[PDB]
Amino acid sequence: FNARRKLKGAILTTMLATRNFS
Amino acid sequence: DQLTEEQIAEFKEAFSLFDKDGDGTITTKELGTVMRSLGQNPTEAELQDMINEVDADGNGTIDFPEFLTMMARKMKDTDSEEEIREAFRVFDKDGNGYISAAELRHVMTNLGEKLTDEEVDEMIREADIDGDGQVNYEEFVQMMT
Ligand SMILES: [Ca+2]
Ligand SMILES: [Ca+2]
Ligand SMILES: [Ca+2]
Ligand SMILES: [Ca+2]
Ligand SMILES: [Zn+2]
Ligand SMILES: [Zn+2]
Ligand SMILES: [Zn+2]
Ligand SMILES: [Zn+2]
Ligand SMILES: [Zn+2]
Repeated sequence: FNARRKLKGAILTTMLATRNFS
Repeated sequence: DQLTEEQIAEFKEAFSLFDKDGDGTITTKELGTVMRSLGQNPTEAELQDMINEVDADGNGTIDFPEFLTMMARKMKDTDSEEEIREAFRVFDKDGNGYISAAELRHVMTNLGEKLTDEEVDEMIREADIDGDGQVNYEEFVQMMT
């Protein structure tokens, strides 16, 4: 289990969602 | 500087969080799901513009190459320190300035990821530099920089 990839991927997804997919 | 290999992997995990049916593409429906679950409330109209702006071929959906091109630009974002703070606030549900494991479990569950309590505690440990058992702003910024 890559805990760092899972977390950073999720936070990147959250960054995208808060800036209207940009 | 360049797009390193691990960064690509991180981007791949981001992509898969959107690409809910795992069919290689992000639709407006999939994008809508995710944003709704992260507390954003866009309209069908807005969603369609969001796809279009990074659909640089024009077939109505987004594949990983298109996603990657955006993610590449976002790597040199001037508004980056602020974009990270905003994401932090999505995770930090009580506004107390630390992300607990419960808070992280909530977001992860909302994104449609099914995790064990150990898998969650492992992600917290990844970022928890000061050993308090939860991720604060500075640690969050550190990890994402
Ligand atoms: Ca899909
Ligand atoms: Ca396309
Ligand atoms: Ca909190
Ligand atoms: Ca900590
Ligand atoms: Zn836009
Ligand atoms: Zn930006
Ligand atoms: Zn500010
Ligand atoms: Zn636990
Ligand atoms: Zn383990």
